Amino acid sequence: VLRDNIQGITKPAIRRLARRGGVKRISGLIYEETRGVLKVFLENVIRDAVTYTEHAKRKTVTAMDVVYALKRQGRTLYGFG
Amino acid sequence: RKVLRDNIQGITKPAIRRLARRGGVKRISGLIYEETRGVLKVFLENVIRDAVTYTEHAKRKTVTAMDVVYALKRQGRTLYGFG
Amino acid sequence: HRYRPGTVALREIRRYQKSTELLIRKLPFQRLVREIAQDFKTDLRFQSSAVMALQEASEAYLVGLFEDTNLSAIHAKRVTIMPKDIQLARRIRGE
Amino acid sequence: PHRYRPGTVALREIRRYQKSTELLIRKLPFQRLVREIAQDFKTDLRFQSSAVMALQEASEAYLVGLFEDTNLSAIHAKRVTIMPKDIQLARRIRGER
Amino acid sequence: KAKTRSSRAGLQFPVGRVHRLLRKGNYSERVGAGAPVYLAAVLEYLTAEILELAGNAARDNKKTRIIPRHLQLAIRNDEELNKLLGRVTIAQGGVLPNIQAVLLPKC
Amino acid sequence: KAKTRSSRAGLQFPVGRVHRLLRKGNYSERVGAGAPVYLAAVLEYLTAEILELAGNAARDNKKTRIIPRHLQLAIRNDEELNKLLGRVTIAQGGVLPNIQAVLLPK
Amino acid sequence: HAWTHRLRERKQLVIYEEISDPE
Amino acid sequence: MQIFVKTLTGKTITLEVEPSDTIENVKAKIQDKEGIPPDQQRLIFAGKQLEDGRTLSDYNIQKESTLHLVLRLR
Amino acid sequence: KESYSVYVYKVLKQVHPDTGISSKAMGIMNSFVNDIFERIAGEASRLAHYNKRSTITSREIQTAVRLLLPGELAKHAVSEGTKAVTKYTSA
Amino acid sequence: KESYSVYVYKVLKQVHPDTGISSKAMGIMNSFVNDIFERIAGEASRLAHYNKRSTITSREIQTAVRLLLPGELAKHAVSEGTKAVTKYTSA
DNA sequence: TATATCTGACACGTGCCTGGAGACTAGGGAGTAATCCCCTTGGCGGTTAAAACGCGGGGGACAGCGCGTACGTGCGTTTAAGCGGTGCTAGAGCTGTCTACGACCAATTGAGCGGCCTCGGCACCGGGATTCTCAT
DNA sequence: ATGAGAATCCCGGTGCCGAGGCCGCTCAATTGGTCGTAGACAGCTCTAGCACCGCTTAAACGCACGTACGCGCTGTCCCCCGCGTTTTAACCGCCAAGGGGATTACTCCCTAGTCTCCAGGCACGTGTCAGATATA
Repeated sequence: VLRDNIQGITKPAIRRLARRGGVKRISGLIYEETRGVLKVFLENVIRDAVTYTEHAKRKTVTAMDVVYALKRQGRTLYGFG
Repeated sequence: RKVLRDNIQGITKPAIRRLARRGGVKRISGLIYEETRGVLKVFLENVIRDAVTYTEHAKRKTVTAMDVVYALKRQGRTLYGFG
Repeated sequence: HRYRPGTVALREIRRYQKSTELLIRKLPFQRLVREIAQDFKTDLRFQSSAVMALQEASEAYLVGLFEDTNLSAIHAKRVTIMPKDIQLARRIRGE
Repeated sequence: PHRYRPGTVALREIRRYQKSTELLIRKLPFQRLVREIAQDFKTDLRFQSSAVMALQEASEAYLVGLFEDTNLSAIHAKRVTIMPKDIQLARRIRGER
Repeated sequence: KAKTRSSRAGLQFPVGRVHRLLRKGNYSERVGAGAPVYLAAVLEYLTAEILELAGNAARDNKKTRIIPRHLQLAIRNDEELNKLLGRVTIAQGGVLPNIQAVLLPKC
Repeated sequence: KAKTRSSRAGLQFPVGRVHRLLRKGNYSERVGAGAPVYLAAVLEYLTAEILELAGNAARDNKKTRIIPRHLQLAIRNDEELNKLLGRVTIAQGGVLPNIQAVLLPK
Repeated sequence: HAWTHRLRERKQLVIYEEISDPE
Repeated sequence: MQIFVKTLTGKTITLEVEPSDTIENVKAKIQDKEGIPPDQQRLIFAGKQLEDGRTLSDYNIQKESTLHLVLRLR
Repeated sequence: KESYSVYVYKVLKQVHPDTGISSKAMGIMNSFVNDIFERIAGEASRLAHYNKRSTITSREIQTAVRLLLPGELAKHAVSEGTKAVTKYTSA
Repeated sequence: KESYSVYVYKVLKQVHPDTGISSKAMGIMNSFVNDIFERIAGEASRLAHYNKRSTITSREIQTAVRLLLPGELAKHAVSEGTKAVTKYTSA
């Protein structure tokens, strides 16, 4: 249903992410690169979350399912259960 | 036991060059050797402090290959070919 | 006057490391999540706390990358980070 | 006479040691390091010979991984010689620091 | 007469709840007697240290209510806790204020 | 008539041993019926693909006994077995021959 | 209090301050 | 008598100083411990800032106070 | 006591009917099988506890494969496992 | 239902008798407690499976704590662990 | 900013209800003692591969310098995010129920393990004809 | 540019000790019965997720411009590489010695299990006090 939607990740949002990262000056080719990084990362997490829900026989992806996917990939996330 | 001193110097320069050239390293500066000693020291320290605690929980006096394999599996460095 | 280039960037680092809020807009992030998950299973539903968990996880991941990329760019005697630096950072990281 | 260019023998040794699979550290000094470090946790410990060989096989694989990462971080910044900066940044990006 | 066992050990974590979660966690067949006592004391200690450091951080930032930024600042500022929780993301955590020294233009 | 479960399911891995290891391994209170069949089939499959690639490597070096050099080559020259065995070091396995392209003459 | 002979806190004193520092 | 200051790196600095000293002297004291000269050392003590001709006795000095290097080279 | 050496050798003679395997390579295959067995088992255990159940069925390991294997390995292993389960229940 | 929040709040009043925590901080501390619980129990379980025993005891948890907690956290955690076990056995 | 008037999340009362605590009981996990033999530790010497050590030199690290261009900064403008209602459901969650699937026990029997030959794939030697390097 | 020259790959003999193939044999998988509860399934409530519409405003975006900074070039010096000589200790092999790991048998006490009892935490109301606000 949905079109190019990674462009909602905007250039000043990536700039804020780098400014929190500690980056003083950013080249202009990074905005196409970090969109691919987000695409890889969120596909790898959402694939596991969807398989967790499909095993649990539900339709809603829940916060604990996201936590279990992220814990399976080594990123434990505190504060959602 | 008797003295058992300074075996970190038992890791010679050409051995470190061999390990470097498996990694495809064409040129090597001189200060690397003391760094590689310092890194390998702390890596062996971590694996031995895991394996010795494994043995003392098993109430033994020897350290086994399976204790080493367990200590390495613990640190995300799983090793095959020793059981 | 007009600020010298770099000073505003240092002030932005001082701001966005003091703050804790979500640096990506929530609705386009939601639509991105829904269209990524569109491909695996059609017609899912989402708890809003699950979408917020994805939000915070992906932002913290990118902050980790930008700190490592900043290290790589300072290692290369530069100040601008580059896609070279990103690719090296995550290749060493194991990705 | 005859003399080679300084680096052709280096490439020769790289091809050689990547074709070969033997251990590269001498066994008695490594085997003596292990007891140097193991004195600091419990004295009068004994080692199975396969346990010493496992420690060799592990630490050499770790150091091969280190030097292949520092080689990348030294090709980055456009050099050839590894410097200890490369080792520090490799262990820093890896999360070992 | 009642005499709760966590009060027998002189603790504040629930020894009965810890013993139950040991018995139905499929960790082993049997579960020893002093096992939930030891583990409840250990858990209580770790919470004690992180809450003490977060209380110091909240008092230093002049706020009497510990927010999760104070937990982030408590954890990432000491070696042992940052080595323990080193792969842990905290919701609304934020980052320590780090700036590399090269990006500070002189004169 | 014996008719073991592995032959009953058409496999070559011990379904009985997989069931015994699942029971005496504290993974759950109960073990279902099709679960050791499924594990045995999966394990037989993965060792079939690894021995396939190892046999190709050991033939391409003109040998018959597969050694951990061929095991290392068969695992590292395939992306899926790399990602499956990323944190795995293999004893007497060696390294892939890879030179970074900058260091080549000249 | 009770939890002052039971923790680890010796050195150094740690600063936890954050200042919006304008001009 | 023993006063601390955070750096822009994030690092605290440990130093002992007589509580009637000036502010240029303690910029020299921190210049002794860091690699930063006081041409760019802008200090803040609880909102109101610092000027080098002023002394600690007028600026609320105690045991173990805090200073903060900030920013803004004009 | 107790290896998978017999069974790995049977799979080897099925795949390459000519090649052999050294003991140092057979031990590596043994450690391989123990590793992946423990991974899939400890993963399906966590699935059974996340869904508040008590049995581990073939439905569990069908998803525990999908979380652990990458790419086409999962699509082939799920197919191979369900073929074995259908042949088991049919016979 | 069911949390550690009451117990965390008791320890909080025992340490800093003036402060409080918001509910997000309580949720993070609750997730913290659950995580270290399952880490230590998962290490003591496999210690028992290595040494072919079937009872997780205080010795098992002590060696698992000494593996997991780095630095002086182990040296303190071992100490009050044994203190609590002795005080429990006396009563 | 004084005085007064409104607010929300937390701190603080109530009941309840269900999971924790207590007593007993037995049976199997585990401690402990003997024993026995594999394996580790510590010698010894010969040899020789490998480490160590100069030594020259050349190639790469590094510092300096200049150029231009890609990027920061700032201002108008324009586009969605966000808030705030509204409602309308699809599913999440809980409850009874009954069944069929897994645990368990007893008896058996073929599979797989320890052990013992054996021969050939492979390591090695000894040439011996090819193929990258380097001053021409 | 290329012939001398060091790698260097390869062909064929030789021996060897490891991979593999039988043989008891024993013990774990199998079969075939109860039994009892886990969960499959129907059913019901109800809640939170999803579409929606409109107002506001702030954050994105587009553009112009002026640099700081990346990047290339140049020289220069120093330090690491290839190589020949000494020297040293690793390695191979052999040979005692004992010690602690593995096993087995015996006892016992410690934890699961069942039952009963009851109070501690869950849930949900209420105050209360830091925070915002209108006028003077």
